[PDB]
Amino acid sequence: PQVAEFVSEMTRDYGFAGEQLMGLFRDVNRKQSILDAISRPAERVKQWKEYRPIFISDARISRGVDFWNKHAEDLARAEKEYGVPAEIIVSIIGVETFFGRNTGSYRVMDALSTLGFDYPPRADFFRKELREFLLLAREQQVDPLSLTGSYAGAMGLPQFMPSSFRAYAVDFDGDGHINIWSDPTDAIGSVASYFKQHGWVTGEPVVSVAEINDESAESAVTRGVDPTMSLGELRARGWRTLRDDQKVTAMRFVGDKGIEYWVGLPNFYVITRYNRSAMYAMAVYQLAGEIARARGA
Ligand SMILES: [Ca+2]
Repeated sequence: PQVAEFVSEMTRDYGFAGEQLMGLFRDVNRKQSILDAISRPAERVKQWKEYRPIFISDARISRGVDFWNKHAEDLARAEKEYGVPAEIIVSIIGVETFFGRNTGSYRVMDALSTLGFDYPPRADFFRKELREFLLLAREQQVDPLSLTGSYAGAMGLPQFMPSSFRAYAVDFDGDGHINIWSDPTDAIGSVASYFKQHGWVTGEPVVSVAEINDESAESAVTRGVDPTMSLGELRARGWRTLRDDQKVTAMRFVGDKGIEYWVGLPNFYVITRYNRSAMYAMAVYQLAGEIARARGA
């Protein structure tokens, strides 16, 4: 019914053959397990002390260094062309999929159709991503049922949503295909492109350890990841850490040895564009640091 509607829209607006599409959707399955996963209540709070070691592990650093050893030239080329550190690219791929170990259990078509048609709270968002998916599959001339992703439709080594693939992904080995699923070279350039296009500033720092004077300084801790003040204003609130005329966020983490205070600079905010969590972005940054250290970068 609404499927027929979506199909009419793809036919009228996007130039798709109605019959070809209906044949496609006959093969698509509704997955109850996806509706359950997206439905889940909030998980128990993890302190930084619990969250960090999920990502900063012997195995994850080892596999990251291995990934870099294997893709060293591609990584140097992406750093040069996009002005984003190699270690940040490697870290994103390590955090998202463990360098291609865990790239999602579903056909993208099943996930996006299940959510687009059968999950009211976010049906519009996923219906849009379904349309973007159909467009990218046509552009790349690949069978739409051949591509995998997470239960929420995120695809390949870097877990790009379909809309991000179309906006930001690149053919980084010049073969005329964009394959972020099994071509690490395209994945590497695609992550670098995403970061440059979300405002990464080449050569600027990302975070700084801080200490505070007084309990009153805790009032400046940022709610969420959007900055509300300059670093100079944050220093006036009693934080000690950099240029003062930049917008920063202020973090208070419960770490392995006690409370840690951190200042997030604009490049930190760029990382949170990938996933809007201060802990996520700190794990990406700290994992990048450890991998770069092991590489001698
Ligand atoms: Ca390619």
